[PDB]
Amino acid sequence: AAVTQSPRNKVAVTGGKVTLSCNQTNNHNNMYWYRQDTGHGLRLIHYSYGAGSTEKGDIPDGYKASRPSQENFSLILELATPSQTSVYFCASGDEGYTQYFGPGTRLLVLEDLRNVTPPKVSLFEPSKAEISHTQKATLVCLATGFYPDHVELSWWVNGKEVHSGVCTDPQPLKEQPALNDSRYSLSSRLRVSATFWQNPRNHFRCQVQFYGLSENDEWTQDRAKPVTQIVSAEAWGRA
Amino acid sequence: TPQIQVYSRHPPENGKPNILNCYVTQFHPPHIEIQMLKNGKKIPKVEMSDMSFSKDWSFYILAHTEFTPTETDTYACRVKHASMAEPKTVYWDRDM
Amino acid sequence: TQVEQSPQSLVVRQGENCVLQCNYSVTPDNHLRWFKQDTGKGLVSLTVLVDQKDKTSNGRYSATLDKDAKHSTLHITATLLDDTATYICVVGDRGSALGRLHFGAGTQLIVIPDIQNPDPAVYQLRDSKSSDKSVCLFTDFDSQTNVSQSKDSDVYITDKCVLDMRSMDFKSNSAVAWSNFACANAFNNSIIPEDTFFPS
Amino acid sequence: KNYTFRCLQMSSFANRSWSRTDSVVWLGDLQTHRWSNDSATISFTKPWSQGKLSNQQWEKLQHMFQVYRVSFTRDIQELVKMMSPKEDYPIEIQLSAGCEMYPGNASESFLHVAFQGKYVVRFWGTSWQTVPGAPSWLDLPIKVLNADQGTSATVQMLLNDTCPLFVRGLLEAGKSDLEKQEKPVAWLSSVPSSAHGHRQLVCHVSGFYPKPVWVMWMRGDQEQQGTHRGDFLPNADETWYLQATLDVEAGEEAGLACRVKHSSLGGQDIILYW
Ligand SMILES: CCCCCCCCCCCCCCCCCCCCCCCCCC(=O)N[C@@H](CO[C@H]1O[C@H](CO)[C@H](OCc2ccc(Cl)cc2)[C@H](O)[C@H]1O)[C@H](O)[C@H](O)CCCCCCCCCCCCCC
Ligand SMILES: *[C@@H]1O[C@H](CO[C@@H]2O[C@@H](C)[C@@H](O)[C@@H](O)[C@@H]2O)[C@@H](O[C@@H]2O[C@H](CO)[C@@H](O[C@@H]3O[C@H](CO)[C@@H](O)[C@H](O)[C@@H]3O)[C@H](O)[C@H]2NC(C)=O)[C@H](O)[C@H]1NC(C)=O
Ligand SMILES: *[C@@H]1O[C@H](CO)[C@@H](O[C@@H]2O[C@H](CO)[C@@H](O)[C@H](O)[C@H]2NC(C)=O)[C@H](O)[C@H]1NC(C)=O
Ligand SMILES: *[C@@H]1O[C@H](CO)[C@@H](O)[C@H](O)[C@H]1NC(C)=O
Ligand code: NA
Ligand code: NA
Ligand code: NA
Repeated sequence: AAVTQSPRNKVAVTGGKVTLSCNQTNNHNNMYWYRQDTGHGLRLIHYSYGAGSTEKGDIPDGYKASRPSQENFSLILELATPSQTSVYFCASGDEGYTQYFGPGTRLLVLEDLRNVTPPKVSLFEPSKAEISHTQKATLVCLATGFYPDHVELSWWVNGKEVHSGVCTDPQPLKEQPALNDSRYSLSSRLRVSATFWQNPRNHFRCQVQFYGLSENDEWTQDRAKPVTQIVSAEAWGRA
Repeated sequence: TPQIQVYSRHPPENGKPNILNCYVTQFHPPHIEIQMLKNGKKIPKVEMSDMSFSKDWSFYILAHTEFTPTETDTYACRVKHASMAEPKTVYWDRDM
Repeated sequence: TQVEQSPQSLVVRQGENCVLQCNYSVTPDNHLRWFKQDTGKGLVSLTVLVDQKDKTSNGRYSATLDKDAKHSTLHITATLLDDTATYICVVGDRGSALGRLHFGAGTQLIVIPDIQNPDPAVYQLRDSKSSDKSVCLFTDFDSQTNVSQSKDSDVYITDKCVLDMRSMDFKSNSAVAWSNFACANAFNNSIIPEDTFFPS
Repeated sequence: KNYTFRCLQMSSFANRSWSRTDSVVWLGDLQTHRWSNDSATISFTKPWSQGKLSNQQWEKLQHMFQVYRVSFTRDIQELVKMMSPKEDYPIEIQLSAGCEMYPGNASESFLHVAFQGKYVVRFWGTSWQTVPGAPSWLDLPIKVLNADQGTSATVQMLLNDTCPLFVRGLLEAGKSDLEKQEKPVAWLSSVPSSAHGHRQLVCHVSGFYPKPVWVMWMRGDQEQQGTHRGDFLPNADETWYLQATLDVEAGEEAGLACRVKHSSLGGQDIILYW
């Protein structure tokens, strides 16, 4: 019984309208919205027993629910506040006690969008020293100059995503910790065997999905509008 | 419309203490107001049985109180219930 | 709160066992579920206990429930790196959809991986495009080595981070440093092994 | 010597917030328990109301009910939300539960549920089911209630095992109250009965237990066939009241007597002459 949520990640301004959506094709009558915050268990916001039904959960304040169909259950923040920065989880179920959870949606509500900036992305190729010392090749990806810290960094070989031999920093670090709205940097490593990196038919790509402004969000500054986008860097293997 | 039945526990004799019962039956919903009256005045501290219901799911309750019958004094049972516009009053007739 | 977990957090070394505790005041207690949540991810069910005095197993995970004491433990045997996660306890108060779930705040487990064959080194890596830019990669140190931030605030250094080349059954730690500076100076403010390789 | 044990629950749900649940327990026509909404515990109304259960067995049984009452209350509220806007407050729910005891370890248990005064649901075998006449919308609540295996197992045990055992013990412990004999006292009276020149005589019989009784108007040895028995009406002291009326002609009252037969009189029938 599979449940999907969209968007998976969202940056929003105070006073803005945010809609978190949940879809489920199991013909489950019952759907449930929770938020997860550090130091707390998941807490129930709203639920629904079917199309047209919405019920207040334990912490409904600041949220409106909407059940337009059996399939879709929406959580609406009409006037978003920073206190609604959280991870939101949707679940569905039949008459049985099992709730089947979605993968979660990360929401950050900022006071202001003035400082939002997409990353620069650079790919650093393996050192020949490392290659001849270990018979392994480490690529490093560097995302820099971005705000806020909502990014998904991933590695792609020949158009297919790789997980083996990867580790990414658990949190972005601040480029100017003294300043208020400091930009962020994030690094990741992909380690392969030297013969894999030495193969010139292997195309390596580091991709950063950045979460920023939408089409509708107003923009008054002269720089490019820092919309939700992908930035990547790539290199081919070589002897 | 709730049925109301008024009757004494012992044979009634003027001057002699006795108990007067008011049996209210065949009513629903169970929210009900029962009053036992002496000369139209509310008798204080009337005992009530716990509300129960019969095979057919209709409610009943027994009100009762101490009384001493006389030639003059009248006794009654007054019931307010949503299934009636005005309260219903059944007088104790010693003869009935 | 009606569901409390202990410990709040713990660090163990690969191959060691650990016990996680869940205590609740929820009434009634129809069933109790243990969830695994990797960092930034969703909720993977490990087991569900339903009996008065229940025991379950799922590979290296086993669990107990005592409804009289309102107490559950989760046992992880021979921890691996991937057990690094938050473990969440949930009690459902009905055997049907009329139930409310009561979530514990979770226990954070960190498993330190076993580096069998360390080879500490600091390599310089060059950018795909503009070859003037570089980073310094401190790699292949064992888990007894710590990496400190830099004294210079123009220099950036990451926390350590372990990757797993699964097909080779091989794990290595690394940290990255960059600025606008050379790799000999990069990790000065860190106590790094004496035999650390610095290539010409 | 067949006694029926009845646990009677009444629940009012006025709106989303307000509700109350009250219960009474009968063994035959004697009240053994009371459980007011305001009380955390079940009250004995007889010295023998615990039956032959140890204090520990009773506590455990009461605890099960205490959890039930809270849980039942939330379940109904959630079921109402589930069916909305089909069904809405105010709502009355009644349960009639217990067992009928037959000679030699035989018994039938029952659990009947009424919604707004109409019998719609019972527990039967291992599950909840609707009964003939019940509206179709109850199919979803039944589906949800039948999903709860744990309630099903518990109810099965309460009906099949606990009820018969408990009641068997009640009959032992309360034997002398159940087998009590209380003597009827009669008296006569007369009224005008909305007719031309007819009087209605009334034979009042009060204070008798148990319920079975015989009351007939008689001219000498001739049973007056016009005699009308009223309903059995309760006294506060767990005895019964009954009146038998005879429609007669004014002046012709002379000759008539009221004969009362009851198990408590031991052959000495009561005869009151007008
Ligand atoms: C009945 C005979 C009694 C004889 C002995 C006692 C005599 C002494 C005098 C007592 C006086 C009592 C006065 C009350 C009289 C009326 C009571 C008759 C009805 C009794 C119903 C008993 C229900 C007990 C169960 C209960 O509380 N369920 C409640 C709690 O259930 C949870 O907690 C349990 C803890 O034990 C289990 O979990 C633990 C568990 C897990 C696995 C296993 Cl194997 C076992 C346990 C369970 O799985 C959990 O879900 C559950 O909420 C029930 O749904 C409550 C309501 C049941 C009645 C429903 C009636 C149908 C109404 C239809 C409405 C439709 C209209 C909608 C608009
Ligand atoms: C308790 O007793 C019931 C039967 O007794 C009846 O229901 C009680 C709750 C009371 O109201 C009694 O007064 C009343 O007479 C037992 O129910 C029976 O359970 C068995 C299996 O546990 C059922 O057998 C099934 O039969 C069907 C065919 O229809 C098959 O599909 C199944 O494979 C299975 O063989 C049986 O049908 C059922 N009887 C009825 C009438 O529903 C109940 O098991 C018992 N529970 C305990 C724990 O003692
Ligand atoms: C019937 O009893 C229940 C339980 O004793 C009452 O519910 C409680 O009411 C108070 C307010 O008066 C709440 O603060 C409690 O939290 C309630 N308890 C539960 C378990 O929810 C209920 O009010 C009573 N009904 C009436 C009409 O008196
Ligand atoms: C609910 O019902 C009660 C009793 O009928 C009433 O007095 C109370 O005001 C009602 N509450 C609401 C919120 O309507
Ligand atoms: Na369903
Ligand atoms: Na009750
Ligand atoms: Na419920």
